[PDB]
Amino acid sequence: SCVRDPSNYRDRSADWYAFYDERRRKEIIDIIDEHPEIVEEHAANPFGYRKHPSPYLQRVHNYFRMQPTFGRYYIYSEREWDAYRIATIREFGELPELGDERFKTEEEAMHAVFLRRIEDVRAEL
Amino acid sequence: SCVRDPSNYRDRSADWYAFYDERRRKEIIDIIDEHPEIVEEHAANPFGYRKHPSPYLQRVHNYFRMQPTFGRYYIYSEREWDAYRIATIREFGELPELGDERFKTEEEAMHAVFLRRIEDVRAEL
Amino acid sequence: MKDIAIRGYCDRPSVATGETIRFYVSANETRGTFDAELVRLIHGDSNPAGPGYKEEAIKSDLEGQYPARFQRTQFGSYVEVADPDAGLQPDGAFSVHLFLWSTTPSRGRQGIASRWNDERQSGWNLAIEDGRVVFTIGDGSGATSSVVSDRPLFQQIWYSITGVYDPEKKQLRLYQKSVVNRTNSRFGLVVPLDSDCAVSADATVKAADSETSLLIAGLGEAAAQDGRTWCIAHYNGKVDAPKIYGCALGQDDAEKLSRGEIVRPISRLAHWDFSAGIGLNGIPTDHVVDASGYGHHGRCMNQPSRGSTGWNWDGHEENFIHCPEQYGALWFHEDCLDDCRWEKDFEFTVPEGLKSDFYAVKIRYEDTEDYIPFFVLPPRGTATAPILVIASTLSYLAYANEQIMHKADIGQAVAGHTPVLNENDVELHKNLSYYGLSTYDGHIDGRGVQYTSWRRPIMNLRPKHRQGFGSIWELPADLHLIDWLNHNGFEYDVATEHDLNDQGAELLRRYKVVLTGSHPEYQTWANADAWEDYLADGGRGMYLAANGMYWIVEVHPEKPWVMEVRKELGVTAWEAPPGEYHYSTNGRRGGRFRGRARATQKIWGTGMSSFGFDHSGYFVQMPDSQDERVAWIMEGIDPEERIGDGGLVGGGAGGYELDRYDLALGTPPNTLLLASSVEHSVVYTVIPDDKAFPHPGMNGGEHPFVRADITYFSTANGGGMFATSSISWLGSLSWNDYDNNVSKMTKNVLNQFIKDEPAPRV
Amino acid sequence: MKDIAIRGYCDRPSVATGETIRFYVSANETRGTFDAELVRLIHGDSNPAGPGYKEEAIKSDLEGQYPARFQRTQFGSYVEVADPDAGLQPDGAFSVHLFLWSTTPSRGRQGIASRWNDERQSGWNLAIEDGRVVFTIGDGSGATSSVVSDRPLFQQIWYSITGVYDPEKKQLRLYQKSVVNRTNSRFGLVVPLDSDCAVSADATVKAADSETSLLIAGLGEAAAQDGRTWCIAHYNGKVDAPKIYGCALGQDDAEKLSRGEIVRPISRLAHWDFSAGIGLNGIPTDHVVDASGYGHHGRCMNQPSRGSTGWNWDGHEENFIHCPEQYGALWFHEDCLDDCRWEKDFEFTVPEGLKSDFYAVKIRYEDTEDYIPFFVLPPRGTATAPILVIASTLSYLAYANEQIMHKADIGQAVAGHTPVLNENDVELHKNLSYYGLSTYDGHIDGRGVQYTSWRRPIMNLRPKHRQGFGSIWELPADLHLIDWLNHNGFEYDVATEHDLNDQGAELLRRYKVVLTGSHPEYQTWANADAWEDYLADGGRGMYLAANGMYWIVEVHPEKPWVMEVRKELGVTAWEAPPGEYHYSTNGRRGGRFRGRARATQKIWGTGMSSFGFDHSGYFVQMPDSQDERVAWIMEGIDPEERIGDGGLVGGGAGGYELDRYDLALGTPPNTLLLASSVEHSVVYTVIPDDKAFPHPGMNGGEHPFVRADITYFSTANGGGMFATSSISWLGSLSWNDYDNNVSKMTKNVLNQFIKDEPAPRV
Ligand SMILES: [Fe+3]
Ligand SMILES: [Fe+3]
Repeated sequence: SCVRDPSNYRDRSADWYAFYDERRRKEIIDIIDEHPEIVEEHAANPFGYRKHPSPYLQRVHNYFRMQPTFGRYYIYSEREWDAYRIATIREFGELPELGDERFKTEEEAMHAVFLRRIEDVRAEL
Repeated sequence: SCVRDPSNYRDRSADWYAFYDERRRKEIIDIIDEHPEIVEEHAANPFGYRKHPSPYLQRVHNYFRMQPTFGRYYIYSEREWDAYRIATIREFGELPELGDERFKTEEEAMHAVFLRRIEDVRAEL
Repeated sequence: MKDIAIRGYCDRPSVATGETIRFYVSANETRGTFDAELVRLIHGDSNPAGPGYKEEAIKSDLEGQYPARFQRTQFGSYVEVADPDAGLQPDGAFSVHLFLWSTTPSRGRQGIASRWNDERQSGWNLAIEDGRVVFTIGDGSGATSSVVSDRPLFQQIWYSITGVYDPEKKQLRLYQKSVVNRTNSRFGLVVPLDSDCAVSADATVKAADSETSLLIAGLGEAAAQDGRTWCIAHYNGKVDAPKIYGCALGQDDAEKLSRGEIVRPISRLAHWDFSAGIGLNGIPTDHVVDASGYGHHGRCMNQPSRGSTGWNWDGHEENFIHCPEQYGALWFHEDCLDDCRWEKDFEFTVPEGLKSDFYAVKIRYEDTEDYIPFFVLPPRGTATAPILVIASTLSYLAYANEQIMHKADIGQAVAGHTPVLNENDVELHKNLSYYGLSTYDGHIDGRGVQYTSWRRPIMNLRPKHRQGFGSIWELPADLHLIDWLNHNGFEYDVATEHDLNDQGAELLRRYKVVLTGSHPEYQTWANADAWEDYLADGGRGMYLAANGMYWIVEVHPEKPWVMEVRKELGVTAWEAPPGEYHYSTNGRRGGRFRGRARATQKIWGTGMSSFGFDHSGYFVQMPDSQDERVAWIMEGIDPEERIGDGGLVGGGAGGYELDRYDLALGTPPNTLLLASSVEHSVVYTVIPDDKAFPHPGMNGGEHPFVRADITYFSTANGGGMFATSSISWLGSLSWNDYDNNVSKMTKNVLNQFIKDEPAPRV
Repeated sequence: MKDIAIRGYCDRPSVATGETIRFYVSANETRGTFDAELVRLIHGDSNPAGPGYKEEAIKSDLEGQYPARFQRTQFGSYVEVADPDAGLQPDGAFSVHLFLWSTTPSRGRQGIASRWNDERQSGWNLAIEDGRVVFTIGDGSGATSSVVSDRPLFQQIWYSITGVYDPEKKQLRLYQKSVVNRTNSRFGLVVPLDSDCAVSADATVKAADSETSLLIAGLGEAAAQDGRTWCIAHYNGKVDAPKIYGCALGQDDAEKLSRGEIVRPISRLAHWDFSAGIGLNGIPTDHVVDASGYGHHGRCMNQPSRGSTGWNWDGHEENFIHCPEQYGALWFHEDCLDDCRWEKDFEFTVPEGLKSDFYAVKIRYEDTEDYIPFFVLPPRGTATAPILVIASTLSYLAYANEQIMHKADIGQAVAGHTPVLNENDVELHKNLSYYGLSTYDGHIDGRGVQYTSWRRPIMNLRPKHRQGFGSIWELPADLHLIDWLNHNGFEYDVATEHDLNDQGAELLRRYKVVLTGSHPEYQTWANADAWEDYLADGGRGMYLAANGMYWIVEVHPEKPWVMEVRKELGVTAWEAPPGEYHYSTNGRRGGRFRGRARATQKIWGTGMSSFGFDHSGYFVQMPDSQDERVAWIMEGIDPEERIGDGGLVGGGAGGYELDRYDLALGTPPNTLLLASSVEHSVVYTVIPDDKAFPHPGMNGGEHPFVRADITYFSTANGGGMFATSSISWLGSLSWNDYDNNVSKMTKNVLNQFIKDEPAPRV
């Protein structure tokens, strides 16, 4: 009758997700700006071990930690307990992109990924 | 062989929940003291309408709002839009225990429950 | 504080022109007269920010005065077996055997099986008294003889019980053996259980004719005059395969009976197979077969849970229709109620000129008033308007006499504020046995209430009722649409979801457009088919709600006033029993529509997304807004405006519950997404399903699933489907004296759908 | 940047004295040699706070040098029919018909059904090319003739496809017809679907014998060598009732075929009923019956999902064993793998004096090393120690080659920190076709992986592996216990969960005590029965984990190396198809153990409560810890001391996953609660079930469910059960150089259980 070619139709929820993510990115950069102490809080104890994250630090974590895996950061163990790097997930069959610097501990690399995910969003605004 | 009379065997998860409620009550009162601004924040807008509760106020709500029904408070509409009272839930087949003061709006009655609930946890310490 | 003094109900939800509807009323004391009149319901919300309450008085044959009597209500479920010939009261030896599964062993005196007259203390009963099984017989002089168990019952353990009266030995004997397997009881074979015993006591009295009915899960109150044996001392739990023997059984016979053997079969006087009647369409009946061949058939009363795990259930098969021999149990609850069984006070035959619409019988009696709502159809097989409003009567039943804020601990947390209740709620808690429970409350057992009846006073059905989620709920909240339709002068018929279920798509096809209530959560499979077939062939719909068509529901074929629903998950902390997910009234799996490849998106365009009740949000227009194909939806609305910032339900047009666009769940490809909602707090929650596994931040403002999507798609032959995807949509229609975006949009669509031209294509 | 250059696997997880285990290796290219060696595993955690990596070389008949070769791995699931005599390449006219449900319609060239040699472009194939169904023939000259569909396939919509080669008309024909009903397809009857077409094209070549196997869900790559036909261009989605006729069909026949009729049955050359074989025990076979009666039987390769919804599935029955006629579909995935099918490089037969233990074959090749872990049992029918440690090999299979952090959006949210991955996680992502997926990942077409096989290199099995949740995970984590055992002089045996499923309670009964791994998440029903029976009759257990016995799992009776599991819910956003919950290998319902009335509390004393991985907490003692009855457990442990502050797994003895005490779920009444864990962040999450309905605050530090309970209960015949209820329990054993409360507590219990005397009563 009327619905013929599947390529004439797009998942129109992407319109919403693009707006939510834009509105939601601004919400995160503003939280960082008005509570700059959380960057120190994270660098001192990125695991929250025995000092749980603050509510505003947790709110930031909740956005970064739930992003799509493609283009996402993980930490790559080059030599465990000596050298860690920041990997970027690329398509299946590809190797990750490795950041240049090496970090000596897991905690140090976690904070580097935190700082970079923040710089990445500032760029998109 | 050994397990014979059902009254010899209490539900020992009550020992945990007693310890949990104690630690959790102290946590709340020390949240209210460390952030006294949240008592005013609730008075001004208990529904959070257009000004969502701050993270520390929500943590207090999360405790109060999940409490066992028996002995808990609700808001009785004595004369709707004119007089509201603080009702205390009792066993089935019983009237609720009713507070004395009457309130002109539900917003006022909701903050009255908030303050009384704080007063109640203080008294248990 | 103040006292509800009278309450009533009616026998059915809807009547067409020329048909009769009966009304039943009960006052606190039999004394005086009450007044009744007919009213057309218009607006229930008294919210001063809104247009206030509104009704219209209708001259009717029923208006007048009536004797005000108190009608005692038989509470609790059980099985009744008529025995006017005293066949089940032997004058010699006899024995009783059954399997039981007690869920409230310490909750007072409970009759497991009896032919007993409690007033005279005559007959015989097997009962739980002080947490122990007890076999008792009386002669009517007040004296009785009892044998009491050595081992108190463990909660939710299966036991085999054999009570024996051996007159040749002037002896009473009781045999108790536990029969737990890997899968039928609270705990398993690891615990070294010792709840077995065989005791005897002296029998000093003979068992006399109780002149009552034999009962399972209760005791006869007194001499059954009028043929009605009032049932008291209710049992909570399961009974499986109760039987009566006409001789005195011994130890080895109890041993064999505990392993499922039907010892000395010809000696049986009666033997009730609760599984007899299970077929591929379930066991949709209250009938109970007498497997002894002696004609002592039973009748289920107040709808106990049929299709329930039996003593021999081992877990290899979970659908009762495929293994009847392991589903021979009935689960009884002291707080069941499928019919108040009152005596009618007055009726009403719908006269000719009476418009199809929302109606109610207004009852005045002293310092109180009560409304008995019902619905008037157009003459059978006809339509009297172009618009059809579907009254969500199936959902009204699901929430019937809800006591969430009294039973659910997390009730207030889900509400996002302390709940504001009223006299109708205080009344449910004080006189529970006049009203019964909803499918959201748990039985005292802790099992979800899976049956809900229309033949009871449903207090949250009254138009002036306010509900604990923050404003109003279901029927009163649906009057938000009734008022808006009347205020704009639209002409409309009405029908119930019960009527849709009966007439199928043939009913919808009489209307250019069909409107939904504010929350059509519960629907039959036939209803889904009716919408699907109606829209596929030029029908035009308006899904002005959210969470619609979420739960598959069924109407009891024997008791059209009863609805069955079995939920995997509910507010109150009631256990969903492992092997009992299939509906007794049709044997189908039921449950979530989404789980049967029939998600709300497949039919109306959007589906359950999230819920939260602290307050409502508003819609911001999306890129499809400025599309010309839907210029007609947007005509009077500015591309920069918010939509629905303000309302009577939480202060916003998008709130309470939100449905979303989703291709994977069945949204038609040519759907356009006009606007989404914002300003939802952490109070808005997400039900974890296979697309949303639980993690931190699965709440409003932190997860992209928490929003409502206003959608539209065209169908073949000039049809079309418009959806707003928010429960609180209708609550925003009257804002600022009907001058707002929520009114403009709804009017634009409606005006377009009732035109004599195809709904715009895409 | 680092390059894993070689990998291997063994044919079975466990071997006893006298039995033979085969090893398979594949180097990146064929050159040089690798060294093989046998080592006993002891400790794999290189964490510097702990004792570091430990192993021991054992002399074995297998050590030596071996030629290193690359072994091609056949990837993706499909059906293969042997046809040496070219019966399915009829010399004359012929037609192909099937039902189709494409999940990746646009994912490049995919073969639906073929007898086709791609190197010579000979034979015939039905394929998706450019998003359209294409029927192609070839003569081996490189030229081909194609007829291309007019309507591109819609994703997850059911189509009836008919391909016709008509040499009389020198014509190819294609009949595409959409057969969507209310319940079988992505969307429903509302959408006006124009996706039907009949197209013809000229036939300018004869169809030649391709000298390959006939395939469903793929194309033959080249002329079969030695009988192996390689399958390329893997199709994703379902196929139903594919059949081949020995004549050309017309519009009429394709019409009837699309409605289910079996037109001209006498002319069928072959017809595959994928549902033939379904019984009450399911369909535990790869066999595919040729219902035409011609003997052209096929064989499933790489375990496509059997017992799957067909084109005619209407939703009345959801269990394939009770309606096979509606479950005639196979679900194919390009990333299925049940067997690498490599050629063995060497083998090993357990000699007499080899202790039962954790073992691996260590492989050195250039500057890489790999470990092929397996397990050695005592001589059949005997035990060689008083302690038995169960290797959680069912759970190893479930997490086999997990790639959560690469595929799950919320992977890091669940973890509570950016995950730390290693060389093994990079290899999985570059060369997925060598390794395959776990049950925690999704298939490329967004459906859960329900089969997992041991006959593949499983990288997270290697001891030096570290997993993204924070430290180590399964087998490496279990080596924490293996190190504590060997360090403290305990003599122990080892058996896999696969062995428990084989031998039953007879195996457990040979030991005074049986120890659990760190995470026995996956168990067979027979494993439950064995634990229950063992513990009920004097056995003694130590549940040193959490989330144990959560998922019901089945071992493929035809392929003991495959395990099946179907889950309602997973971290990856994969769908759980509506009518496909029942297991194809036994027909039972499977799923959560709690859902079949066998909650873990019923057997081990505690059951799943929550999970979270940012770090672990410690245990604070409870009142039952100072009960004199358990003084033997609390030896050198002061009542004020914290238990387990510090550890190699999140820094605490209680975290990662937490189990709790719950009477309602089966905890024995006589259970004592010695301690509960604290210090859990909001990262710790609760899974919504009937006990806890989702609401704000359902997370660590805010809900009383989020804790771990240390319990003990006695059983008959001097048995008893001890649970620590925390995955990270074994991670704290080695803390502070083995001087900690978690070591003393575990030792206290272990020394008591291995005593020739009854576990303390209660
Ligand atoms: Fe609901
Ligand atoms: Fe898991």
